[PDB]
Amino acid sequence: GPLAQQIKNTLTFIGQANAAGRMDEVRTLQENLEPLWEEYFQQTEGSGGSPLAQQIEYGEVLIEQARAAGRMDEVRRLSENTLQLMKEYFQQ
Repeated sequence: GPLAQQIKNTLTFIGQANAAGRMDEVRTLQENLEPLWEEYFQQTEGSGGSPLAQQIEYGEVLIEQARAAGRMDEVRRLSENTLQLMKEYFQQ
């Protein structure tokens, strides 16, 4: 419950930062969202998790691999897609 609420709040803050033209904050919010989702995924979904949860989880892995390679344009594209899936998962 509390962890889901923190993820939902983070999605709201990303929306607000985006609407304010504050993409420097969207970068930070996306980075802090990843470990919250990771914890949520490993505790409530995991290997037996729903296909949507697995798609979001692997999407975050692809984002992190793109970030490690410096492909921040790919981070942004993948982040936009994975955020839409998270909004479906959390009904946000």
